[PDB]
Amino acid sequence: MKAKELREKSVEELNTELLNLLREQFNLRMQAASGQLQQSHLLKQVRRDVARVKTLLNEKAGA
Amino acid sequence: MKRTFQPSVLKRNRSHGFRARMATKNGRQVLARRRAKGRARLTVSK
Amino acid sequence: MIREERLLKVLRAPHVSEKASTAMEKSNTIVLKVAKDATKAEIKAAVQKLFEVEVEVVNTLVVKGKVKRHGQRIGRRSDWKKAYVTLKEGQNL
Amino acid sequence: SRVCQVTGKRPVTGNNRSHALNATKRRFLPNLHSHRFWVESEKRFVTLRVSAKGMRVIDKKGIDTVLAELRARGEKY
Amino acid sequence: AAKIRRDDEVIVLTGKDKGKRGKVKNVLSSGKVIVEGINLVKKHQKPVPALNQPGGIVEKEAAIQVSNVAIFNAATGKADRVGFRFEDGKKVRFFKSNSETI
RNA sequence: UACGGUGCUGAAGCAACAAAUGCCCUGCUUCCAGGAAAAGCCUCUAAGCAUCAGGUAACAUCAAAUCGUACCCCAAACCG
RNA sequence: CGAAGGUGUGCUGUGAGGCAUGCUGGAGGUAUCAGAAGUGCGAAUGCUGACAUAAGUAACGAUAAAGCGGGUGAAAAGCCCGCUCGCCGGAAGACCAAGGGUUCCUGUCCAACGUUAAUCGGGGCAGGGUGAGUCGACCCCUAAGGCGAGGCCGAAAGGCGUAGUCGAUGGGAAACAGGUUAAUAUUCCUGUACUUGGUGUUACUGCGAAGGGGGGACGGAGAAGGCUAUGUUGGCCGGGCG
RNA sequence: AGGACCGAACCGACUAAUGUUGAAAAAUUAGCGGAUGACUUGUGGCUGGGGGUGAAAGGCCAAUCAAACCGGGAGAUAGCU
RNA sequence: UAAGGUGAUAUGAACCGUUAUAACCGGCGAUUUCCGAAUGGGGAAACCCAGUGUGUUUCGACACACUAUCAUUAACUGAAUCCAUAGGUUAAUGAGGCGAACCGGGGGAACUGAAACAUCUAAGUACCCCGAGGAAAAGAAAUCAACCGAGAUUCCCCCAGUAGCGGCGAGCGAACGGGGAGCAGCCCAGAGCCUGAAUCAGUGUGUGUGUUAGUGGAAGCGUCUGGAAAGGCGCGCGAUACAGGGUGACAGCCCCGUACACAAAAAUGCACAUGCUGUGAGCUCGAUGAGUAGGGCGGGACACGUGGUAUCCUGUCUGAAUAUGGGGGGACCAUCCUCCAAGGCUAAAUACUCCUGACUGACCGAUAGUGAACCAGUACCGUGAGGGAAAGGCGAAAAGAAC
Repeated sequence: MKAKELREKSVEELNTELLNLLREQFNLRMQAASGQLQQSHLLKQVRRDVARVKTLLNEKAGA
Repeated sequence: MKRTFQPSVLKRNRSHGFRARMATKNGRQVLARRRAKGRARLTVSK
Repeated sequence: MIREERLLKVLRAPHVSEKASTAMEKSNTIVLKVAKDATKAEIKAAVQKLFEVEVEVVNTLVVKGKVKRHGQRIGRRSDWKKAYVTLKEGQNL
Repeated sequence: SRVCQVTGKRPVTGNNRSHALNATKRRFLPNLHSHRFWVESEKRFVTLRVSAKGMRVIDKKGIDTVLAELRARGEKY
Repeated sequence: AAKIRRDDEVIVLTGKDKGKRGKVKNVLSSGKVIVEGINLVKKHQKPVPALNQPGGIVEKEAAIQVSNVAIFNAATGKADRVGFRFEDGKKVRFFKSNSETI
């Protein structure tokens, strides 16, 4: 085992997905093409977080 | 003067295209032999 | 129905950021990079939601990738879509 | 297809031999004629392409037994 | 599974100066280890942006192979081999012919 | 005035004549060799329904997506 | 303390060859006796790669020719600018179609490319550029023809074909002037428009289809007549006084 | 009206010259023949190799034709080099 | 499993991690655009255009699910036509297409040899098509044998270039019988009794053994030359491990490993104490398969070319007996022997290798070995099917040459 997303297994995942996609990937992409230094690691982080939230949504649809 | 290759892509895709080869059984053997040879283009259309 | 916020990811890069793009901001419009499959109404609703602005029209052109590469290893740049989003009045950007 | 539909007779290849015994290929074809067969049980005429041997099988066995064999084969009338 | 750790006091067995001892700066995937003061190379560096902007000949560490280096025993001043000797998850390293945990 | 290219202002801006192989003209005439189809469009009913659906006019409002769009263009970008 | 290879020297055997060493070379080689061979090359108008020859010779691609000044540069006959010259001008002008696919524009560079030099280029390398309700495609329809459920026919593959469904080279709705970029225009802008649907409102009302009808809807030659694009000239206006 | 005439575009190819390691794997230059027809041309489609198509030449069927091109039988066979 | 990582060229930025939780490997999942059997329709592959329903609506529209064709079954309808049938519609279940070889079947050459060529041969080969499987086909005697007998099929070794067949030329070429490898037999035409009765399938957590992750794993120093020991010289130690590959030159003791011992969440393959379910044990007899055996005509296969020609198969025309019966024993007749035709199923020994793992080579070493050691079916050529290359080496370490 390397990481456990016990946070994701809780409820209300769809608004967290909208926060991770809407305005998060949007500002990181806009800022990145404008030219921002730290955003290189952050872009990969938010993309993998979107993947995690969507995997938990496919596993359970209650959230 | 006039040459053997006067190009027309409509005639090209109807004559030697993927759907033209996929309709006939023997053209499917042409596609299968090209897949067996390993070609990137099995059809001139792409 | 309004296209969902998931589909409001169509905006990719904020500017092509060139001289004609700046001249268009001087005139009225803003030049944007949008995905490939974004419809004009999708760019319209996307810009009105993500930015604060009211858009008059969207003009789309698909930009073709150059080869830009030497003969030993031939490559092709990816094609993309450029959106001129016209903001004649009610523009903060 | 030249198929007897009751006996399954079909064309068979062969050599048309000569006085010099030259083998040139020829085909032996079945004696198929379409005939209308009256089914007393069904009260309806059933039309089948049949060889003369197949008509002999029908007169020997009854059209119903041959019909059951045809439906068992899946062959259509 | 690594006899040589990320930070370990090691002594060379083959090539350059064998008697030299030092901490390993890093362990690389190629099988090559950079150790302090053991592989000095005079690098002629042209002016390059970010790192090494003035340029100039610099004394940097190249990497000997991991097989060449062996750990320096604390108890005795000789190179000693290292074995992994514990059945559960912690593969503890132990000094060979000395039987002390490293 | 970097002589590329920009910023301001601007007179007269009419008449006659000659005009196509272009338009009227899918017209007119003449001739045998007797010169596509279907949809759009208009109209009439059938089944069907009945202050309905539906039609027609006005008025308002919204939509008109997607692809191509550079360049060569009887040729240094096509075929040779 | 120098293995195979390469290159010399000496010695040696009838020979094929061998032995030793100098030089280079920088990891191998294999006494002796046996065994197995992809076991020996100078030729096959032999195959592949390298390099000569002719020879620094022919040629440098329509006999539409250029001269000079200035700029740039390490270098200018060929680049830029200027002034004269010549060439085409029912094109060697401009625009669509097909076809190609960034060759477009800007900066930079001159190794290969350009039959020469090249500062230049369609060359290299980066960065920009293609904006549509009215233009095409898409779409609605169909022609030749293609595919064709069922079907018929054929030893299997398959051939043909009804309903149908595709298929333009044809028939279907609609925008023009002026301005703009280094590169896009009937697309951006400015001005003045047009078309087809949806929804709602109001008024009135019998509406309604793989059905019927009309229309779409069509040849060749020829002869006017009217007119316009366009030209010439006059007037007008601005400048000239050679 | 004209398978009328003269003659551009257009289509063809009669003579000569140059070329023949060409500018060109049949062109260029001077002249030539048809040019309202049995014309020419664009865009699709159809006919497939002992087959097609042919105002007929063994012409044409991708610079290939008394039988195209591609792979297979195939290392055919070769009393010959 | 781990102290390092973010695939490579390919370095750098920005970060991630401490064996307790980063990467990496294994198993199991989720997602999985479009094209392609492509499957809602169409099409010039990777595109265009729909319908139906459910939601939501911002009324502009947005999502999701389904909608190909055929076979089978079931239902509900339903013509000419009167009962019905054809037909329609719906639901379910399957199939489709691809793949290197092996296997079975449908069709089937020619070059060639005969020193020509036509019978013959090549050869039922190449090729096309159809179909199935991990193997397939075959298979349980109307078989051989020779008065003795054996006992299904397949495969190997002889028999044996034998008997024969043959323009008796070229050539083709068995069988009997023996040695082995393997080796279980059945079932339905049919009732009663027994009734998971013995089996065979399906389905099974329990058991072992494998596979797909891994773990431990011995023992070397001093000196010399040298750039660097792995070489030398000396003295040791290990060895069920002196297989191999790296390490600055040749290392059993430097490092991966090696023999050897161990491990598997989870998913699977084999044998299963094996539970359950269903088909169906054995007993008496009546028969044991009719357009069939056979025949005539024309062909094909048998080693057998129609010959004295048995035997098998059928395109055409006929046609029995029926266990009092019928077939075979190489024209045919009698006797004797042997077997039951006109219905099926069946493992093993056998063939092959797209693919995977391990090991080996008197195999190759960059004009070789794959066409391809290499970003190769690529560049390139051709409208197309198709053809199809050249191209490895600095160094130990880039210490890749600051000035």
